[PDB]
Amino acid sequence: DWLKERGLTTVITAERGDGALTRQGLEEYVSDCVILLDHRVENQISTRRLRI
Amino acid sequence: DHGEPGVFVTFEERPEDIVNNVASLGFELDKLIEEEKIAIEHI
Repeated sequence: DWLKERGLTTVITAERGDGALTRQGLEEYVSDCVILLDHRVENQISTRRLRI
Repeated sequence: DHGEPGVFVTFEERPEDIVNNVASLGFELDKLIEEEKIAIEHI
């Protein structure tokens, strides 16, 4: 809210780890736009995929 | 449409965030907010 008040566009980086969409599991509910990045191995080839 | 006024309670985002969210849908919430046809409370 301090950044928002000052009129600043914020971007944050978080980790998943074992699972879920965030490490803590709840930062997704304390943001406005969540994007998930993946580097999944199918068979033996990896295809990087991004989701909104 | 159905003539039943409403109240909104938000425990996360500020009311202006919801207002801007629905701005694109043509819902035009601020109009209702100040017309007292709907209410908002931020906690």
